[PDB]
Amino acid sequence: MNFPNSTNLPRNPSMADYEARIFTFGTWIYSVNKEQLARAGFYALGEGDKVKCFHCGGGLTDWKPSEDPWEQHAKWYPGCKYLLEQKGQEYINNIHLTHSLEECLVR
Ligand SMILES: C[C@@H]1CN(CC(=O)N2CC(C)(C)c3ccc(Cl)cc32)CC[NH2+]1
Ligand SMILES: [Zn+2]
Repeated sequence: MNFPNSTNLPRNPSMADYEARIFTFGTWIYSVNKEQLARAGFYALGEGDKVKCFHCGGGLTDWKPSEDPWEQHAKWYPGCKYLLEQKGQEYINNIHLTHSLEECLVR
């Protein structure tokens, strides 16, 4: 799927600005909020609700209403330096602990 970028350098520097990312969405009908997505580092690919992080390059798709941009970012791309910068490690840990412990109660 292409390896995640874990350096301090963004994979897509043209999408480093909040403003730049916001334009990629256009009119956006999806359950998940475009400004929250842009804030969490994501820009739209024009492939349904598929987004990529400007920094790690990590892709996310098929957004349910209960799925948070930042939480998903941490879930699937925990090495992302943008994520670490914006949210910090104690946020990242709680959210991993949370999804792991969720992946117990159902079974
Ligand atoms: C918002 C959530 C995202 N979920 C995971 C997802 O969408 N993944 C995780 C994976 C690393 C396999 C991946 C690779 C490329 C793309 Cl484009 C997406 C995804 C699915 C439910 N909705
Ligand atoms: Zn990222």
